[PDB]
Amino acid sequence: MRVVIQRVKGAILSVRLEIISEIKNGLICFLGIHKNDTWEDALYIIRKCLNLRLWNNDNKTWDKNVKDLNYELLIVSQFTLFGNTKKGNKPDFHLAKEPNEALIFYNKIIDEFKKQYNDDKIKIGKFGNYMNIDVTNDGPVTIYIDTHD
Amino acid sequence: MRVVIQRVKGAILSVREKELEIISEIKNGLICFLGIHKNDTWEDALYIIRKCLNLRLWNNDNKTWDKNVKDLNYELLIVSQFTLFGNTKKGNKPDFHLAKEPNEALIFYNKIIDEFKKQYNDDKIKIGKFGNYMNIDVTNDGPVTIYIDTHDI
Repeated sequence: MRVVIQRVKGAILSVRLEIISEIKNGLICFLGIHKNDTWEDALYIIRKCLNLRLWNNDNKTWDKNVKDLNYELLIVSQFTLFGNTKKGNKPDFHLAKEPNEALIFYNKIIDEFKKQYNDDKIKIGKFGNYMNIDVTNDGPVTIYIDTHD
Repeated sequence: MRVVIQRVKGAILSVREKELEIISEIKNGLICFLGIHKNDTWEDALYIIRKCLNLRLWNNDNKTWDKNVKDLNYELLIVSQFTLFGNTKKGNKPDFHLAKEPNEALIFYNKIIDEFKKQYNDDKIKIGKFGNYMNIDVTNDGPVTIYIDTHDI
């Protein structure tokens, strides 16, 4: 899996526009699922989203994680991350896991986010639908992880 | 050189005695979080500018992934993000050692912002305060996120 993590003072997620998700402080995570991802790839991403110290605490920097501060996470499935753009200007999403197997895997990723942190702290979107997300980028702080490293 | 490109309806950048001021605003376009590696050559910058300016990340009436930023007459907001070279292999605390030392990073970033203006419309590129802490409200349009590391290419 690939993931883009941004630190936010809040995010509102709307669909065709109907609001359907909100978070106050915390993390928006754009999670791409690769065609050959093992439940291991999931784990590494979950375990990194939840434990990464991305907030300052008094006079320390990079000290506190999203759990520590009782913050929330908005998880959005983002296949366009496997958009190879190395050859020509038309992104090529061949590496990206197919929408159906994707949805089931992504769901298991949400279950686990809940098991590890908290049922009420994991917010999602509507998988495979056009979404509008207002994101209050705090910093901003963007973290990239490709779990093939 | 690394960039995260998220497609947007608009984005409003603000800096910080106490609370915020909007210094940058774009409507329909791209926001580009641009991290600069310590060993980045100008050719790494060129690929970044090119792809940002040329990738077809917009559907076009009946056709998908077809129109780029300039075709639609759109804007860019170019924000330096060293955190992109945050190394999260080690532990839970990220070390950015691979990022470019902020004094020369700033030199490079402006050269880039020029080249951005040069290679498109110069009045179509907005930025943020290099050094500083920022607040960016972003209407993500999809969302559509695109990652590029020039060191792959």
